[PDB]
Amino acid sequence: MEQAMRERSELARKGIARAKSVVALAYAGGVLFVAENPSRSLQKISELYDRVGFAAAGKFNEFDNLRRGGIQFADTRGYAYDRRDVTGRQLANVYAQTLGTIFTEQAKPYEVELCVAEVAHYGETKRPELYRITYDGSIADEPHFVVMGGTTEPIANALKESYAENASLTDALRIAVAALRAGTLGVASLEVAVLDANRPRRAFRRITGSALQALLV
Amino acid sequence: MEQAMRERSELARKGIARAKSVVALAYAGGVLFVAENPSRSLQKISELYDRVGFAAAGKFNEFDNLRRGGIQFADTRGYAYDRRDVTGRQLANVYAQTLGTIFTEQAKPYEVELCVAEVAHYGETKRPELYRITYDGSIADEPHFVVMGGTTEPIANALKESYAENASLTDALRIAVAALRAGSALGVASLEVAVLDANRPRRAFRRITGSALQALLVD
Amino acid sequence: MEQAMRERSELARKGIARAKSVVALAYAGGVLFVAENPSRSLQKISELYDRVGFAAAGKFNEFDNLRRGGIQFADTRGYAYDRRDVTGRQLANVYAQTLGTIFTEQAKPYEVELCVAEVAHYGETKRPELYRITYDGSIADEPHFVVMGGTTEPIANALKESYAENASLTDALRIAVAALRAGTLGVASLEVAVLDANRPRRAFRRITGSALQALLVD
Amino acid sequence: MEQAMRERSELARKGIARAKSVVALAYAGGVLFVAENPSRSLQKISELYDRVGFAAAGKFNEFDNLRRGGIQFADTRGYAYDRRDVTGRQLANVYAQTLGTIFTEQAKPYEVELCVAEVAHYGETKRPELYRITYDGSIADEPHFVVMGGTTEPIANALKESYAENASLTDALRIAVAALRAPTLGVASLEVAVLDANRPRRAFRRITGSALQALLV
Amino acid sequence: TTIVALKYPGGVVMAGDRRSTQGNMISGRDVRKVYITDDYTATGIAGTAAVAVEFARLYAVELEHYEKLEGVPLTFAGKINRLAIMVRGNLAAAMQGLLALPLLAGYDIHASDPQSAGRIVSFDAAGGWNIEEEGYQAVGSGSLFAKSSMKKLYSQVTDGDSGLRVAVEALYDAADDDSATGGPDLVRGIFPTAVIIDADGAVDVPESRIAELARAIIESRS
Amino acid sequence: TTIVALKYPGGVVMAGDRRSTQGNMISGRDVRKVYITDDYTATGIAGTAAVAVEFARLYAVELEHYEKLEGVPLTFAGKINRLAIMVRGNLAAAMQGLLALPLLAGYDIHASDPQSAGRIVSFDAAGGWNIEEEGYQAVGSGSLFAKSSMKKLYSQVTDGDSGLRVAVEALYDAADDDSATGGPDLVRGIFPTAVIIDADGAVDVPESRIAELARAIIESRSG
Amino acid sequence: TTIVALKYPGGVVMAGDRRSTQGNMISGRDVRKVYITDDYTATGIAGTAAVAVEFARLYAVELEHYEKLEGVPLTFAGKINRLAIMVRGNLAAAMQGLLALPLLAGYDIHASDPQSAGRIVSFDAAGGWNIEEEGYQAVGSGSLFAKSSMKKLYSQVTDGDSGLRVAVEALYDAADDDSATGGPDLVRGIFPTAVIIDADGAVDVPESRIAELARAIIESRSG
Amino acid sequence: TTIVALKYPGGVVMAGDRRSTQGNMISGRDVRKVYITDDYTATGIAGTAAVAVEFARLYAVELEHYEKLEGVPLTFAGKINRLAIMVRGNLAAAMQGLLALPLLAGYDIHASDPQSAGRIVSFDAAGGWNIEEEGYQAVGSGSLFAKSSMKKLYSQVTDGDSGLRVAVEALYDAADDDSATGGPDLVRGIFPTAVIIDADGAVDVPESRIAELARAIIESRS
Ligand SMILES: COC[C@H](NC(=O)[C@H](CC(=O)N1CCCCC1)NC(=O)CCc1ccccc1)C(=O)NCc1cccc2ccccc12
Ligand SMILES: COC[C@H](NC(=O)[C@H](CC(=O)N1CCCCC1)NC(=O)CCc1ccccc1)C(=O)NCc1cccc2ccccc12
Ligand SMILES: COC[C@H](NC(=O)[C@H](CC(=O)N1CCCCC1)NC(=O)CCc1ccccc1)C(=O)NCc1cccc2ccccc12
Ligand SMILES: COC[C@H](NC(=O)[C@H](CC(=O)N1CCCCC1)NC(=O)CCc1ccccc1)C(=O)NCc1cccc2ccccc12
Repeated sequence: MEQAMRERSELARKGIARAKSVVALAYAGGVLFVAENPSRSLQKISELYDRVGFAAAGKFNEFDNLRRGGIQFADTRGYAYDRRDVTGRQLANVYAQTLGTIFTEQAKPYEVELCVAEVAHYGETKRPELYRITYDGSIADEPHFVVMGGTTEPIANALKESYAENASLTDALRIAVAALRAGTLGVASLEVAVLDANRPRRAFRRITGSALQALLV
Repeated sequence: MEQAMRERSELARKGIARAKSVVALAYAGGVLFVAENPSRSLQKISELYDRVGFAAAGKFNEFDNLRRGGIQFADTRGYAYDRRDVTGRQLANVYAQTLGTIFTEQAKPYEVELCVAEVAHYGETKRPELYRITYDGSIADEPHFVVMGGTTEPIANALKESYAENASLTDALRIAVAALRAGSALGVASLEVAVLDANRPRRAFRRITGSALQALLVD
Repeated sequence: MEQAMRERSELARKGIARAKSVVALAYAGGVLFVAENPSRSLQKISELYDRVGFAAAGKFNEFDNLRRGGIQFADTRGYAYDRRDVTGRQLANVYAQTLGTIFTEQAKPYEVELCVAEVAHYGETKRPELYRITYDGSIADEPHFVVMGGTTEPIANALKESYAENASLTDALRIAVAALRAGTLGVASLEVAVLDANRPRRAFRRITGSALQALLVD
Repeated sequence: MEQAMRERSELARKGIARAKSVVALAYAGGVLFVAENPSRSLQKISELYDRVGFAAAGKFNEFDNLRRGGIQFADTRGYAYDRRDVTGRQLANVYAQTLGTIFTEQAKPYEVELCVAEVAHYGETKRPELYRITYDGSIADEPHFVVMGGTTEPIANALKESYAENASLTDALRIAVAALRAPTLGVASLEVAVLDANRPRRAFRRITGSALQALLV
Repeated sequence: TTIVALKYPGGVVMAGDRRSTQGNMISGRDVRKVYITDDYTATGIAGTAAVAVEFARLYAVELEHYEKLEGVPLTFAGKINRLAIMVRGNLAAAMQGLLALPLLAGYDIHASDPQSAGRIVSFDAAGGWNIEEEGYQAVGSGSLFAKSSMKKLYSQVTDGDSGLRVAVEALYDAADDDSATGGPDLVRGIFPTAVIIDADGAVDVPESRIAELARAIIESRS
Repeated sequence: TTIVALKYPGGVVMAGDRRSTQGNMISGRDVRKVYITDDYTATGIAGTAAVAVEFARLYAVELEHYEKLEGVPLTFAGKINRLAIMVRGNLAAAMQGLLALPLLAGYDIHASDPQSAGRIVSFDAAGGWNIEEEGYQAVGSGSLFAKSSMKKLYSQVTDGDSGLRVAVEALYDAADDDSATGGPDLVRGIFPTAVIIDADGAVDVPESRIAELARAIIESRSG
Repeated sequence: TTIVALKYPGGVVMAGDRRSTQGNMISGRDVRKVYITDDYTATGIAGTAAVAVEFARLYAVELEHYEKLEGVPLTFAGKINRLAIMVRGNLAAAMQGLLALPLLAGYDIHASDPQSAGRIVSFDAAGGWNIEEEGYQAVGSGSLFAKSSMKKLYSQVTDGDSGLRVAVEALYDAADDDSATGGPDLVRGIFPTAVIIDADGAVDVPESRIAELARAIIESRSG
Repeated sequence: TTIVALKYPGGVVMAGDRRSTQGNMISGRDVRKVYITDDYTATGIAGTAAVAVEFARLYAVELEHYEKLEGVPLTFAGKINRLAIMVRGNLAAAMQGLLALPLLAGYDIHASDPQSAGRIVSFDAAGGWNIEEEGYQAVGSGSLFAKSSMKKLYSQVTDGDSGLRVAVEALYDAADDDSATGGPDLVRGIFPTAVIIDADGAVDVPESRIAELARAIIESRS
C-alpha cells in the first residue's frame, strides 16, 4: 500500500517535471495563457466553456483525455441546466475528483497538471479565478498566477517579484515570457491564448502568428 | 493482512495529520464551524440537511465525495419518508458504514475525518449533537467540541479548559480561533466559518463571510 | 509501479529496434513513404482517408490492428459528419490516445511506431503534415521527414544533411533510399507509396514494379 | 512482463521443436502438403476454403482450434460477401492477429506453427501463395516452400538445394519426403494432401493409400 | 383548478383555488395547489393530484439538492429547464390520465432591473415552456376565464396589494364560470392560497388578507 | 364495504363492516377490514380482499421495519408517504381489477396539541392523499351514505364513546342503503369491528361494546 | 407558423413569425423561432414547440461541442448531416405528434467566392435534406404562401436590406392567408424575428428595422 | 422517379430524372438520383429521398472501407450481396413507408470478355437481386414506361453514344406518362443526370451532351 502509492506519486511527479512549462496569470483584460509549445497543431491550452479556459502540462494524450472529459462535462451541464450554471469552480472540482480516481485506480497514474481559469461574464464585474489541479487530485485556488510543468521554482520566483495586478496585455505577456526564460521564446516556440473578459459570449481567443509577433516586440 | 491494514491505517492517519485543522463547537445559538482555509471558494464545511451540517479535514476530493454522498443520502431519505425523519445520528451512521467499506475495500483508504452536527428544530429545546467519524469508520458521540486534522492535541487542550457551552457567537468564535492558533507554528483570509443557527426557521446552516466575519473577529 | 513501466517501455523499444526502417518525407508533389519490405503482399504503408496516409514499423499484427482501427475511425467519422471533417491531426490524436491505452493496460505493449501524413486537398495550397506516434502514445508533428524502426539515428542524420524542400519525386526517392541504406535495396526490397496532392480525391497511390525501377534508375 | 513473455516464447518454441515436421511446396499442379503423421484419424493438414489449404505443426488440440477458427472465418466471409473474396492473404492475416492475441493473453501460449497456402482459381494463371504464421503472430510470405516443426534447418536447406519451381507431383513428393528424412517413413507414417489448381471448385484433395503408394514408387 | 400568477412592480404573485374533485363529486375543500419551491420561487400545479403534489415535492428537493451540492442555487433559466424536463419526463404517464401542468413564478436576483425581475413561466404537457413578458398567466380548467379577467383588470396593478387583489378576483371569475374551480367559502372560511415574492424572498400570504380581498370583491359585485 | 373514521376530543375512531361479497353472492360474514398497523396507527382498507390484506400486513411490516432499523418510529408524514407510495405502486394492478383504497387513522405523538392530535388521511387510486380536517371520513361502496350520515351526526361527538356510537351508526346507515355493506347480524352476533386510538395507543373495541351500541341503534330506529 | 430564408449577394437572411397556438387558441405572441446556432449559422424550426426548442438548443450545443473538441468547426456539409440525423432520430416521436421540421441558413466560409457563399437547406420529417440553388425556402403551415410570395418578389433582392424586405413581406402574405402564422401586431409592437448572416457573421436584426419594414408593407398595401 | 440503365458494346450507362415530389407537390427540380459509388460502379436509387441518399452514401463508404482494409476491391458479386443485405435490412422501415429500391450498374474488371463486362442488377424491397441478361433495366414510378420504351429502342444501341440517347429517350417517355418523373426543363436548363462506365472507369456524362440529346428528341417529337 505505502510503496504502491509512493511509486505512483513518484512516476507522476517525474513525468511532470520532464515536460514543458505553462504559465497562466490574471491581467486587466482577463486571463493570459502562455505555454512553451513547438507544435504547429498540438495544443496545451483550450477553451472549456463560454468564460472558462483550460491549460495543461505533461503527457499529451493524457491531459488531452482530461481536456475532452472537461468539455464533455461542461457541455452536458450547460444542456441539463443552463450556460450560466457552468463555473470554473465546477470544472476544477470535477478535475480534482477525476484525477484522484485516476491516480488511485488506473493502471498508470496520469502525468499531468491542470489549470482551469474563469473570467467574468460580459459586463459583469468579477475578479478572475485560477485553479491548479495536480496528478493526485490535489486542488488549489491561486489568486494571481499558476505555473505547471518542468522546473517551476525559478518561474514562480520570477513571477513573484515581477507580477502586478491589472497589467496591460503586452506587459503581462512580456512578464510571462520572461518568467518562462528562467528555466529563445519567440512566436515559433510559444502558444498563447487569452480569456478576454471584454467579449460578449465566448471569451477564449488565440493570439497567433503576425499578431503575436507584434505583441512580442 | 496483519500489515496491509496497518499500512492503510497509517496512510490515512498521516494524510489527516499533514492537513490543516478544523474545529466545531456547540455554543448558545447552535453549532460553530471554524476551519483554516486559504481558498476563496473551496469549502470544507457544508450544509447536509435542514438542521444537519458537515465538516471535514483531509484530502479535498475525498471528503468532497463523502460530502456529496451524504447530501444524496439525506435528500433521498427526506423524499422517501419525510424531512423530519432525517437526523444527525442517521448521517453519522451511514458515514461510519461508508468509511468502513472504503477503508477495507477501496484501492486506497480515504484520508479524511468527518464531523456531523445537528441542532434542534425551531422552537424545540434540545442540546446540539456532535458526531466524529474517522478514516476507518469509527464513530464517536462528542458532547462539547470536535477537532479534526493536523495536530489535534493542542487544540483539544486549549478548548477543554476555558470553554463555554453557552458562549456568545463572537465569544465562541474567538475561543475557537484561539484554539486553532494553539496548533500553529488567522483572520478572514485564512478562515472558513459557518454556523448551524438553532434560531433560524428551516435551514439552520449559514455562512459568516467578509465584513461580517471581520466584525466578529476585530471588535 | 516504476518497474512494470520500465519493463513495458523496454520491451517495446527493443521490439521496435529489431524491425526494419520506414521513412516519410514531404516533397513538391505531396508525401513519400519508403519502407524496407521484402514481402510481396504484406503491407507497412496503407491509405487511411482521401488525403491521409499511414506508415508503421514494428510487429505486423499489432500495427496492422492499429491500421484497421484507424481506417474504421476515419470512415466512421466521415460518415457521421463529412469527408472534409476527417483530418490527419484527428487520426494522429486518436492514435496517440489508443497507443497510450495499449501501452498502459494491454497484456503486452505494442512494439510499433506510427506515422500519419496529410497532404492538401486538390487545388488547395497547404503544407504537408507529418505525425509520429510512439509505442507509449507520445506524439510529435515533424515538418520535413519521419524515420521509424531499427537504428533510426543514421537515417535521420543522412536525411538531415541530404533533404531539400520541394524536391522532385525521383530526387526525394533517391535521397530516401540513400538514407535507408545507412542503417542495396531496389524494387525487390522496397515498399513505396505516395500521397499525391495532384489527384482529385484519393491521394494515396503505390509505386511498384516497372514504374519504381524507372524512378530508381533516375 | 519481459520475463513472462520470454518464458512464453520459450514454452512455445520448445513445443514446436519437439513436434513432427510438415512441408508445403509449390509445384506445377498447385501446392503439396506432406506431414509426418503416425495417426489414422488425427489430421494435421486440412481444407480451409475453395482454393485455400491449411497445415500445422505442434500441439494437436491447439492448431486444431485454429483450424476450426479459420474455417469459421472463411465461411463467414464467403457468406457475407462472396466465395471469390476469401483469399489466402486474409486467412494468414487473421491467423497472425489471432496468434498474437493468444500469445499475449491466453493462459498458455499455443505451441503451434501454421502454413496457409492458396492456388489460383480454375482457369487462371496465378502463382501459388505460401504464408507462414508462428506462435507469436509473426507472419511471413514464402515464395517456394515452408517447413514447420521439429528441427527445420536440414529440411529447409535440403529443399533449398533440391526445389524445382515447376516439378511434377511425383517429383515434388519425392523431394518433400527426401527433405523430411534429412523410421523409414512411408504410406503408413505420412499424411499427404494437395491443393490441385486443376479442380473446378474445391481444390483440396487428399492422396492416401494405394494412390500414394503409387506416387512413391 | 385555476392557478394565476401576475407581475407587479418589484415582485410577483401566485394564487390558487382549494377544490379537489373526482368527476362531478367534490372530494376536497382545503386542498393547496401553490407551493414555495425555493427561497425565490413558487410553483402551482394543475391536474392529477398525486402527480401534482409529487411534482412540487420532487422539484423543490431537486433545486435544494443542486444548491447544497454546488454551493450556489440554479439560475432561473436552469430552474425553468429542470421543471420542463420533469414535465416532458411525465408525458408518457400523462397520456394515460396522470396529467400535471405547472405554472412557475419567481424573482430573479441576478436581473439587471429589480423592478422587472419578476418571472412567470407557463408550460405545456410536452414540457414546452414560455417566459411571460405580458404580466400575467394562468393554468387549469378555469385559466381562460382568469386570463380574460386579468386582461381587463391588469391596468390596475401598481403594487403588491393591487396585484394580490387582481389575482384573487381572477380566481373569483374562474370559480364563477368553472365548477372545477372553488370560490371563497364564506361559511367554512376557506379562501385561495397565495404566495408573493420580492427581493426579500417568497412568503405565503396569510389567509386573513385574502379573505379581506374576497369580501371586498363580493361586496363590489353586489 | 364501508370503513369510517372520525376524530373525537383527544383521539380517533375507525370502524368497518364484516361482509365479503363476490358480485351479488355473500362470501363472508365475519371479515375484518380494519387493522392496527402500529401502536398509534390503524388502517381500514376497501376493495379486493387479497390486495387489502396484503396492504395492511406489508404496511405494518414496513413501519416496524423502519422502527427497528433506525431506533425511532417514522413521523406521521413519513407513514402517510409510505402508504401513498404503496398505493401508487399498486396502480397498475388496480387498473386490471385489483383495486384497494386505504383509510388511515392515527394519533400523532409529536403533535403540538394533544386534544387535536387525531389524524385521518384518505387516499385515491394513484396514491394521492388528503389529511382530513372536516373531522370524519369514509371509504368503500357505502362511503357516500356513511359520510352523509356523519355530516348530520358529528356535532354529537363529545368523547370517545359518542364518537364510537356515531361511527357504528354511520356503518348502520351504510348497510341500510348499500347491499355490499353488512349490518349487525343479531342472529349470529356479528357486529362491525372498531379500533380506538388515543395517547395511550390503539386498542380493539370489544364486541360487547359495539354490540350494545348496535342494539341501542336498532331499538331506537324500531320504536 | 412560417420560417423564410433567402440568399442575397454575399449573405443569407432568415425570418420567422411570433405566434404560438394550441389548436385554434392563441397561446403565444412573442415566441421566437429563429436561433443563431453558430457564428455563421441560424436555424428556424416549425412544429411542436417543446421539440422545436430542444432541437435548436441541442443542435447549437452539438456544433460548439465538435468545435471545442477538434479545434475547428464542422464543415457546412457536416452541420447539415448532423441536423438531418437529429430529425431522423425524432421521426418515431414525430409519428405520435411531436413533429419538428428545421430550416437551416448559413454562410459557408470555405466557399470558393463570397458571392453565393450563403447556404439554405430544407428538411423533411425523415431528415431528407436539400441545399437550395434557387435562392429562397420556407417551412411551416404558411410556407407555401411565403414561397409563392417570394417566387414573385425574389427578383427585387439585390442586397441585405432588400432581401430583409422580401422576407418580412413573405411572412406578411403567409400570415395573410394562414391563421397559425402571426402578422405584425402594431398595437403591441411585436414583429417577426430576423437574423442576417454575411462574412462578418450572424447578427440579430433589431426589432426597429423589422417594424419600419412592416409599416412600409402595410402602407404599400393600404395607400 | 425513373432510373434507367442499359448495356452498350464494352460499357454500361445509367441515367435518372431530377424531380422530387411530396404527394402531388413538386419539392425538387435539380435532385440527383444517380451516384458514382466506386471507380467502376454507379448506383441510382428510387423511393424515399432520405433513405435513398443514405443508401448511396453508406454503400460507397462500405465498398471503399473493404477496399482499404483488405487492399483489394470487392468482387462484383460481393458488391451485389452487400447492397442486397442493406435493402433487406431496411425492409422494416420500408413497410412503414420509408421504401427505397436501388438499381446497380457496373463494369466488372474481372469479367471474361471486356465487352461483356457490363453489369446491371435490379432489386426488390426484400433485397432480392437480378443480374440482367436482356440489356436494360429501370426502377421507380416510371420504370414500366421506360422499360417498354427501351424494349423498342434498344436495337438502335450500337456504341457508347446511341446508348445514352436511348436512355435519355426512355426517361423522356417515363416523364411523358408519369407525373412523378421530371422531363427536360428547357426554361430552367435542367436535364437528367447520367453516368457512363467502361474499361476506363465510371465518369459523369457532361450536362451539355444530355441537353443536345434531349433537344434532338423534343424536336423529333414535334
Ligand atoms: C384532475 O382534476 C381533478 C383532480 N382530482 C383528483 O386528482 C382526484 C383527487 C381526490 O379524490 N382526493 C385527493 C387525495 C385524497 C383522496 C381524495 N383523484 C382522482 O380523480 C383519481 C385518479 C386515478 C384513478 C385511477 C387510476 C389512475 C388515476 C384535482 O382536483 N386536481 C387539483 C389539485 C391540484 C394540486 C394539488 C392537489 C392536491 C389534492 C387534491 C387536488 C389537487
Ligand atoms: C370488490 O369488493 C368485494 C370484495 N370481494 C372480494 O375481494 C372477493 C373475496 C372473497 O370472495 N373471499 C375472500 C377469500 C376467501 C374466499 C372468499 N374476491 C373476488 O370477488 C374475486 C377476485 C378476482 C377477480 C378477477 C381476477 C382476479 C381476482 C370485498 O368483500 N372486500 C372487502 C374486504 C376488505 C378488507 C379485507 C377483506 C378480507 C376478506 C374479504 C373481504 C375483505
Ligand atoms: C402549429 O403547431 C402548434 C405549436 N403549439 C405548441 O407547441 C403548443 C405550445 C404552448 O401552448 N405553449 C408554449 C410553451 C408553454 C406555454 C404555452 N403546445 C401543444 O400543442 C401541446 C403538445 C402535446 C403533445 C402530446 C400530448 C400532449 C400535448 C406551435 O405553436 N409551434 C410554434 C413554435 C415553433 C418554434 C418554437 C416555438 C416556441 C414556443 C412556442 C411555439 C413555437
Ligand atoms: C416517391 O417519393 C418521392 C420522393 N420524395 C420524397 O421523399 C420527399 C422529398 C422532399 O420533399 N424533399 C427532399 C429533402 C429536403 C426537403 C424536400 N419527402 C417525403 O415524402 C417525406 C417522407 C416522410 C413523411 C412522414 C414521416 C416520415 C417521412 C422522391 O423524390 N424520390 C426520388 C429521389 C431519389 C434519390 C435521391 C433523391 C434526393 C432528393 C429528392 C428525391 C430523391
